[PDB]
Amino acid sequence: GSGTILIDLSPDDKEFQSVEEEMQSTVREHRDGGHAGGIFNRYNILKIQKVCNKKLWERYTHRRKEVSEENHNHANERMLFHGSPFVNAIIHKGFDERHAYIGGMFGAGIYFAENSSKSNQYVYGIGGGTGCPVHKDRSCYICHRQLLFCRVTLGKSFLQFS
Amino acid sequence: MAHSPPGHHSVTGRPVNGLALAEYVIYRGEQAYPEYLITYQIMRPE
Ligand SMILES: COc1ccc2c(=O)[nH]c3sccc3c2c1
Ligand SMILES: [Zn+2]
Repeated sequence: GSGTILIDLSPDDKEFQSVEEEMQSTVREHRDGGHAGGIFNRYNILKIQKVCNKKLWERYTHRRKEVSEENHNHANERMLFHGSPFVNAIIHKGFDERHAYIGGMFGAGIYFAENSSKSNQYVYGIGGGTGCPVHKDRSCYICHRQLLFCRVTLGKSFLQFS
Repeated sequence: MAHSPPGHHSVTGRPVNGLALAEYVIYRGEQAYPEYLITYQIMRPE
């Protein structure tokens, strides 16, 4: 009784098509030559579901208004990818301290990527962990993977050059 | 979980690699909503 329902999008739905295009068009090559996420230029999209949770949405919009009011009515809202072994916990209970990357280069926070292929490196854990649970393959072409495409409030963002 | 830099709500990791896009960090779970769950396979290059 989390309150989360998943609605399947038809591949004929403009909403399915725009989400697939963001997934496919933000693939890049990684400096690890595919060690963490695997070797690929594109995805086979199997399903796109809308995540519906009244409580978690109101939790988001409440915080968004707080940030907006601290930043001249500008939430600075983005659509960004998140890969995690805990995607099931996230869609049911929301993001929290447990989804934080303790060892992250920008501190113990929750990390999001413009590149879908960057988020893909984290589906099986930090640095791809031991890869897919079935084949222990970080480059598995068989096992089904999941990413979240997330609405994120940045507000006033601290610019860190790398 | 750490705090945002004082006077900030998030961090932007600006990409050496001219082709890399930005990474972002929030320090409040409430600042993200998981809108879409995408199920996929990576494809072996031809
Ligand atoms: C360092 O940059 C990133 C970029 C994207 C992600 C991501 O999608 N999920 C996770 S889960 C723990 C770390 C990360 C991460 C880190
Ligand atoms: Zn596998």
